Amino acid sequence: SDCGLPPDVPNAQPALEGRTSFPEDTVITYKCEESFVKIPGEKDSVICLKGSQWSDIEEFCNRSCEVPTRLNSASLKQPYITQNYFPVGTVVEYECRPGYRREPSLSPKLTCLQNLKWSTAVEFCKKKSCPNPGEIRNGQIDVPGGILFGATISFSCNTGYKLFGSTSSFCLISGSSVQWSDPLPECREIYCPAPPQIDNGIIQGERDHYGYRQSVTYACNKGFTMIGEHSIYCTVNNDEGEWSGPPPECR
Amino acid sequence: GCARWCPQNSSCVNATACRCNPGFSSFSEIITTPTETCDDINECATPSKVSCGKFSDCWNTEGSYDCVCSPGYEPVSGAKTFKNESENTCQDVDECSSGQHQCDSSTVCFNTVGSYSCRCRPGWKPRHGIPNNQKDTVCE
Ligand SMILES: *[C@@H]1O[C@H](CO)[C@@H](O[C@@H]2O[C@H](CO)[C@@H](O)[C@H](O)[C@H]2NC(C)=O)[C@H](O)[C@H]1NC(C)=O
Ligand SMILES: *[C@@H]1O[C@H](CO)[C@@H](O)[C@H](O)[C@H]1NC(C)=O
Ligand SMILES: *[C@@H]1O[C@H](CO)[C@@H](O)[C@H](O)[C@H]1NC(C)=O
Ligand SMILES: [Ca+2]
Ligand SMILES: [Ca+2]
Repeated sequence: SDCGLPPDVPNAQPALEGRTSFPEDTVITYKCEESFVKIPGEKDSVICLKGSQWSDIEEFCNRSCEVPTRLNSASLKQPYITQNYFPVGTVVEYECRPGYRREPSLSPKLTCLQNLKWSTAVEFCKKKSCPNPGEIRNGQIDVPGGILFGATISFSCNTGYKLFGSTSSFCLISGSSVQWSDPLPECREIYCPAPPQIDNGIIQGERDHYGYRQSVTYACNKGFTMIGEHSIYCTVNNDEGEWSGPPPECR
Repeated sequence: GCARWCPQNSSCVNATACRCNPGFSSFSEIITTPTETCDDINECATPSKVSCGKFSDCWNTEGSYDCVCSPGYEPVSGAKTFKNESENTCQDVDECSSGQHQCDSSTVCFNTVGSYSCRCRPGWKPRHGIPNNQKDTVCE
């Protein structure tokens, strides 16, 4: 009734835990130490049997790459997430991330090499392209980057128009494919408040609405002077409509 | 507030950034733009401080890790999944006293570690080409 030292498994090291001798039914586990990891289901320990007999262990470590690389394009397909052992020649699949599409010429796979390093990753998933932004009637759009997933475009109205919408719009994952956060804003032209009506003076050619940069022309009645104060024009400041000078006077 | 653009595995903390769920790691602690992603950590793979222990295999899952006793062994406490080494209770199966072996009449069940073999009945000769003390032993 006793035990002795455990065997020496190649490419592994036991956890002695500072035990000179071991009682029977004690069990010591070996650990793959450098570049090696355990085979699923192999025996990583040896129990001490009656008559100081230790169980035979076949070498249970093998060469292995480490974890598949983190990719911004894709993630490990579902069967391959559970695996933690990657001997030389191990193939793993990949599926494109939420806002990405497969580039069909390339391979959604990369395998373990003899250098214990994974094969060089490729960008087999490229970013999706949100639809073309379009055109804001009487408005501009600034595309500083591009239409690819995760880029913001800004919105601008031509002068004399006022936007009622979101300043910018960014493109985010919309169920299956990508789409813009905010619809296209609408530019609407600012109108100067009202044309002042002059006493003893007719206003030529009234229209239903008066827009920006518009000049409204006055004329005095028969026998009245100062038709030469010129006219006034439509000015807009910070969405408020202003007429430039005071309205001309008939004398 | 709350952010409305978080990726697949995060929670809205402020309206301007997200935070990765437990079990998942990011390259930043605050997820500013939605083009950054949370990915699952490899609790099973090297280098992981957690070790399952003897006769037990680790199985990485999304947002979790599972230790289970390898086949040919079983847990005493019935609890299949455990979390670190101090919970390891894996014990070898007595394939002999269970009757669920595959040796024939010329042999006898031989309990080993994780499996079994077949010894000749006392007074029986293994046919010359076959080896004794293995699962394919035939005696006469
Ligand atoms: C350790 O890994 C190597 C591969 O890296 C395994 O090699 C196999 O070897 C046999 C012959 O011994 C070949 O017929 C197989 O095709 C090889 N497989 C591969 C993927 O190369 C080796 O068997 C492994 N050791 C084990 C599993 O104990
Ligand atoms: C996120 O919000 C919290 C609370 O509002 C704040 O402490 C933190 O600084 C924010 N993150 C930023 C501003 O990047
Ligand atoms: C790891 O095992 C120790 C044993 O001392 C235990 O106290 C601890 O709770 C375990 N860790 C976790 C995260 O369960
Ligand atoms: Ca995990
Ligand atoms: Ca057994």
